[PDB]
Amino acid sequence: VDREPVVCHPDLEERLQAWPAELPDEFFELTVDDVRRRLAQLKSERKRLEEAPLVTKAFREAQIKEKLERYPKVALRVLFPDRYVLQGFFRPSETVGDLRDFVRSHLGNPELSFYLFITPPKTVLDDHTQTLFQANLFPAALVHLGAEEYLEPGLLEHAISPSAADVLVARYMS
Amino acid sequence: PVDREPVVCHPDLEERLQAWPAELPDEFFELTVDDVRRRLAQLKSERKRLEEAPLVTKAFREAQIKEKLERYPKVALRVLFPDRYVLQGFFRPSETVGDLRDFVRSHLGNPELSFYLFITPPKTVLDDHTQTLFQANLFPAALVHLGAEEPAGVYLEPGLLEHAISPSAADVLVARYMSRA
Amino acid sequence: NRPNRLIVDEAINEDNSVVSLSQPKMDELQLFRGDTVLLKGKKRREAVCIVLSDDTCSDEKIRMNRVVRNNLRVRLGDVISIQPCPDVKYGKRIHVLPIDDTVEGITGNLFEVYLKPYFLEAYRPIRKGDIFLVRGGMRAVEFKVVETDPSPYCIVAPDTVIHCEGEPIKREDEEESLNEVGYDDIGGCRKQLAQIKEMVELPLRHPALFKAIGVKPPRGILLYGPPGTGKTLIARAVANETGAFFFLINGPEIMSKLAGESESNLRKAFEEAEKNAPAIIFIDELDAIAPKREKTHGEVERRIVSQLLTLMDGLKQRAHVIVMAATNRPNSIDPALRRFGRFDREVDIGIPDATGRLEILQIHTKNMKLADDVDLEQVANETHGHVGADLAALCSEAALQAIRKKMEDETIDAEVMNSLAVTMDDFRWALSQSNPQVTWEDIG
Amino acid sequence: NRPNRLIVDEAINEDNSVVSLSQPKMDELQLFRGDTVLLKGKKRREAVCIVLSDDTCSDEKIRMNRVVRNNLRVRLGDVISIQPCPDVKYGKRIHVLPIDDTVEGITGNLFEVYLKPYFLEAYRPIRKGDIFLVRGGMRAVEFKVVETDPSPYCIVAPDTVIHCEGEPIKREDEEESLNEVGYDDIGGCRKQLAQIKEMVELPLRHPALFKAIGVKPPRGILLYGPPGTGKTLIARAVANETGAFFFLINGPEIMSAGESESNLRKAFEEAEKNAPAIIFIDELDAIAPKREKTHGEVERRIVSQLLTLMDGLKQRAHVIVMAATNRPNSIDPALRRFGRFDREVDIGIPDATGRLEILQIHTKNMKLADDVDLEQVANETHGHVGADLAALCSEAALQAIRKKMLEDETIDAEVMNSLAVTMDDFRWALSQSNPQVTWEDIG
Ligand SMILES: Nc1ncnc2c1ncn2[C@@H]1O[C@H](COP(=O)(O)OP(=O)(O)O)[C@@H](O)[C@H]1O
Ligand SMILES: Nc1ncnc2c1ncn2[C@@H]1O[C@H](COP(=O)(O)OP(=O)(O)O)[C@@H](O)[C@H]1O
Ligand SMILES: [Mg+2]
Ligand SMILES: [Mg+2]
Repeated sequence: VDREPVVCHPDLEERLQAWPAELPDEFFELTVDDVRRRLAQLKSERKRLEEAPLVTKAFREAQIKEKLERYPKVALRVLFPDRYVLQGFFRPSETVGDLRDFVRSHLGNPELSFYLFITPPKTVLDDHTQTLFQANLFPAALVHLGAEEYLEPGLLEHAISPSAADVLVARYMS
Repeated sequence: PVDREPVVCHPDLEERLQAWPAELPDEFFELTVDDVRRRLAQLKSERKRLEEAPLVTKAFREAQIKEKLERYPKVALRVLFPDRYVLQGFFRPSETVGDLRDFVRSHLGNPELSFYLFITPPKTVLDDHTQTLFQANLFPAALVHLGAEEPAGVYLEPGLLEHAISPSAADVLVARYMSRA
Repeated sequence: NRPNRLIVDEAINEDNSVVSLSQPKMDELQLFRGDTVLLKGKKRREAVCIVLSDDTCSDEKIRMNRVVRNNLRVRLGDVISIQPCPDVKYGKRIHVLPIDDTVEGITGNLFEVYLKPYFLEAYRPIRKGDIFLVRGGMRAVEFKVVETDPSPYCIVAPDTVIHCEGEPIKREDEEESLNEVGYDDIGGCRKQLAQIKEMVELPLRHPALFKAIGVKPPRGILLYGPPGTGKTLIARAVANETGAFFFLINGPEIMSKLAGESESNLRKAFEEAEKNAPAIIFIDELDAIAPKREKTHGEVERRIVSQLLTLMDGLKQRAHVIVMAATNRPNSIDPALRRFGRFDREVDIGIPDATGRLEILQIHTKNMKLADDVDLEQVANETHGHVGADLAALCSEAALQAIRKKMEDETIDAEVMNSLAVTMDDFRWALSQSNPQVTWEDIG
Repeated sequence: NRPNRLIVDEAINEDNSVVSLSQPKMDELQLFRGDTVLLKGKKRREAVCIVLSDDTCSDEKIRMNRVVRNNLRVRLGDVISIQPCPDVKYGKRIHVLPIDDTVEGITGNLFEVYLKPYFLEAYRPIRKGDIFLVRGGMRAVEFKVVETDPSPYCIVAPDTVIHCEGEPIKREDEEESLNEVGYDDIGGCRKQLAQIKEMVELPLRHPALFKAIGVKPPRGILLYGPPGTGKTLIARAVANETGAFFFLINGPEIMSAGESESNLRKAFEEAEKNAPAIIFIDELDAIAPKREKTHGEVERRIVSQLLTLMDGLKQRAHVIVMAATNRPNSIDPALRRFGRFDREVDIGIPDATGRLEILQIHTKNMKLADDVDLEQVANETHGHVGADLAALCSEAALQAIRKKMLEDETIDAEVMNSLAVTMDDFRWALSQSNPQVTWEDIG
C-alpha cells in the first residue's frame, strides 16, 4: 500500500476550537441507570468466575478475524525528539521492520542509527519481524523515536497542523 | 553445513541365515516385589501431582526444549518408498520439512514429478514446508513415508539403487553417526 | 539389566496400532519413530505395533491402549517383551470379519464405511487373530483378522487386497468385548482415578506380592457425589482393568426384599465375591441400607446394618475382596459404617468442571461424525451443572435429532448411517431440552 | 448518550500514567493508542494520562489504577469526563518531593534511585499536585509534583530539568495514603472479591440510590477459612475502596464480663456515627462458640448484646457486619440464621496460580535477580496461605541483607537499591518455611 506520508507539528496548530466546555454538576451525578448497570457487571463477573468457563479455540480465532476485518488499515505516528510527527498508513499484517523502513526513507540522514519505542514505561520495539497487529500498534498508534546522539528538511516545509493530520486519518479510516 | 551422507537400503538385502534371539524364560514375565514397589511409587506421585495441581512453569518448558536440542543435535531421517526402498539422511533438528523434500527431490529419478510426505498411523501429511523437524517430531530419528498422485514406479535414481545396503548395515551407519563421528 | 523388559501403562495416543516409549528407551533399543515392534506378554501371544516416543513415560514403561492390551492378553502393570521387527513383509491379501455382537442392526458395505478409511495409506502392521476396532456411524465395530498372506503377520499396504465376505463371527471366551467399561470411558476424574488406583490396584491385581510389602489394604471405599457422576462407572472400570470380579448390590432393591431375605442376599453377595476373588463388591445407594438415623431411646440397630458390619469386619486381607459403596454425602450414612476398618476411605466424585465436561463430551461423541461447526468447548461452557449422565444423554439426543432430520426399521445400511453428521444445531436442540428409539442404534 | 462520560473501573495496567478504554470508545473519540487525554471527576481535579486500548472492558468503562483514582479523587464506579488533550507542552522544569512517611529511614540520592529511571525517556504527563509511586529498594516511595513549568501540567521530556531539593513534605488529610489496603494488595481471591463486591459495593457506596432499586442489603457476612488467608485484608480493602468507615473488633480481646458489652455497644454506635461503615469481628467463635446441649441454660450476656445490636440495625443505618471464623460450624446457629450472618464466603487455601499472584504482590518492591522463578516457588508452596507467603518473601529479603552486611537506623538509597534477591534467597526462605532493621518495613 501507499503510505501517504504526512508531517505535522504542534506549533502549526491554527485552531482554538470550542473551549468553554463547562460541564454541569449532574453530568458526574450517578443515576439509577448507572447503579443498575454496575450491578449487572458485578453479577456477570461473579457468575463467570464461579462457573470458570473455557476460553475456546473458536472464540480466540473469531476475535482475531473480527478485528482484522474491522481494521484493515493502520495509521501510525512516529514522534520525533523535536516534536515533529511523521504519519503514515499501513496494513496490520505489515511489520515493525517496515515501520523502520518508512522512517529511514524520510530521514535527513538515512545512515543515522535510531530506535523506535512505545511508552510508558519505555518499551523498545526490538523484534523487527513482529507484525503491527502482534505489537499492538493497531488500529491507530503513537510511536516515539530516540537516537544515540532528523526528518528530511524538504519535508518539514510541507508540514501541516496536527488537527489537519487528524482529519486525514479519520477520512482514510472511513 | 550438515553432511547428509545419503544411503539407500532394501529389506530384501538382509541375510536371513543367522539364529533367532534366544527365547525368554518364564521368570522374565513374572512380577517381583520390586516391580510392585515401583508401580505403587508411580501411583503415589501421580496422585500427589493431581492433588497439588502444580504449574507447568515457563522455565521448565524452556529447559525441556533446551535439553532436547543439546541431547540430540543430529537427526536421522528415513524416507520409505512404495516399492520398499528407503532413503536415509542426516539433518539438524532446526532444519525443515522443506529441506527434507529438497533432499528427496535431489535423489529422485524424475526430479519433476510430484510427491507428498507423511507419517503413519494414521496418515498425517507433512504439508507445512516451513515446520522444523523438531516441531514436526521428526526427531531424533524418524521414519517418513512417500506417496505420489500418479504412482509411476521409478522414484529413486537408479544409480543409487546399485549401491543399496542391508537394513542392519544402515542401522550401524546411524549408530556410528549418532555417537558423533 | 534387561532393557527389553517393559511395564504396561495406559495410552495417551488412541490409535490401535501405536505404542509409546520414553526417548531414552528408544535410544537404547535403537528404534526410529515409526518403526515396527514385536511384543509378547505372559500368555506369549504376539502383537506388532508402530512405536512413537512419549515425553511422559518412565523408561521401563510401554504406553498402549486397550486394543493392544487385549490382543496381548495383558493388563496395566504387566510385563511385556519388546524386540525389533523390520522383517514384516507387505500383505498380498487379508481376510477380516466383523464380530457378531458388534454388527447387530447393520447391513451393507463394511469395507467402504470402516475398513477402507481405516487402512487407507496407514501402512498398519497386523497379525492373524488380532481384534481391532473402527469407529463410525454412531457405532464402534470390532474386526478380527481371520487370515493374512504372508502369515502370521504383514503390513496392510495400498496393494494389499482386503477380503471381508462371510458371516459375522462369534466372540471367543477369553476375548474381552471392547464394549466393556475401562479407564478410557471416564472423563473429568483424573484426580479420583489416581486416588482409587493407588488404594486398590495392587491389592486386587497382585495379592501375594502386595502382602509381602506389608502395607495394609483398604477394606471399604466410599464414593460420594450426586447421581450420575460416574461412581458405578469408576468401580466397574477398576474391576475390569484389574481383572477383578465385580458384584453389584443395589441398595433399595435389597431392602425391598422381605425380612430375612435381605440379610441372606447380602451374605450370598459376599460369598460369591470371596468365591471369585480377587473381587469388588459395589454397594450402590448405601444410604438405603444404612442411613444415618436420629438418636431414639431404645432404638435397636437394624438387622441389615448388623449383618453388613459383620461381613465388613469378617473380611480378612487374604479374602482379596474390596468393598465400594456409593452415596450422595458421607453424612447420609450410619457413622458405625465409617469407623476404621470399614468404610474409612472416601473419594469425592463430584460435579465436573468445564474441562471435565469437555472430556466427557468427547468420550460420548467418539463414535459420531461431527460436522465442522460442532464446537464441544462451547457445549461444555453451556452445560455448567451437568454431570456425566446429563452429558451422555445430551449426546444421544443430539444424535437422535440428526437421525430425525434425515430418515424406522430394525436394520440400517452402513453407508446411510455413516453419512450422518451431527451438527451444532443438533446440540443446540439437545441443549434447549436438557434438564438435569430405533433398534439398530445403540447410544451411550 | 454523551460519549465523553465514562465509569471508573479497576485496571490491568499497573503503570502510573496509563488509562485504558475499549477500542470502540477510542474509535468514537478518535484517540490514537499512546495519546494524551485529560480527565476530571466530580471534584474537578484534573489528570493528564496516556490512553491504551483494552479488550475486556465495555464501552463506557475507563480502566485506571489506584494512583490515578487518588489523583482524580474518584472511586470505582464514579463518573469521569474524558477529553482529548493534544496540547501538552514539554516541561522546562519540574519540582517533585517525597512524602515524608514513605521515605523514613532513607537517605542519599533519591533522584538517581527512583526518579531518573522512572522518567528516563518515558515522556510521562504530569500535573501539579499529582502524587505518584516509584518502587525500589524493597520500598515504595510516593512523590508529589510541587511545581511544573509550564503550568499546571506538562510532559517530562529528556530536556526537562527535574528539581528535587527540599524537605520531604507532609501528607494531606484529603490525600488518601497509597499505603492503605486496596484490591491490588490481594492475590488469589478474584472469585471471592467478586462475590463480596456484588453483595456490598453498592449499599456501602450509594445508600440512597441502592434502596431506590428495591433489593435488600446483606445484613451480616461470614468469611471463613484457616488463619492468614486474607479475611481481614479483604474486609479492609472493601472498606477502603468503597469509602466506608472500618471498625475492627478483636473477639478474643473483647472476651478478656461487664466491659465486654460496653465495647460491643460503642463499636456499633461508632460505626453508624461514621456511616457508611463495615464492622469487622475477627474470630467470631471466641464470642459466640457453638454450645452443646445446654437446654435450660441462659443465653450468654455477650451473645445477647450482639443479637440486639445486629437486629437493631435497619438498612437506614448504612452498616454492614463482617465476621471471620475458621469453620462456620464453630459458630452458634442463632447468628447463622436469616437477618444475621445469613451470607457466607469461603476464603480458602490458595492454589498454585493463587500463590504466584500472592508472591508477585509481596515481591513488588524487591529487585529480583533474573534467576528468581516465582512459579517454582508457587509450585513448592502447596498448602501455604497468604500470610505464609508474605513471611517467606520477608525471609528471602532478610537473607539477601544478611549476605551483604548495614546495622543503623538509616541506609543510603543507592546501597539499598543494589540489593538483588536471588533464587538462593528463596530456597533459604523455602527451607525455613513451616506453616529487624528500622529502615526496612517488610510485607
Ligand atoms: N465421568 C464420566 N465420564 C464419562 N461418562 C460418564 C461419567 N459419569 C457418568 N457417565 C455416563 O452416564 C452414566 C453415569 O451413571 P453412573 O456411573 O451410575 O453414575 P453414578 O454411579 O454416579 O450414579 C455412565 O454409564 C456413563 O455412560
Ligand atoms: N490473598 C492474599 N493476598 C495477599 N496477601 C495476603 C493474602 N492473604 C493473606 N495475606 C497476607 O497475610 C497477612 C495476614 O492476613 P489476614 O488478613 O490477617 O488473614 P486472616 O484475616 O484470614 O487471618 C496480610 O496482611 C497479608 O500480608
Ligand atoms: Mg446412581
Ligand atoms: Mg485470622
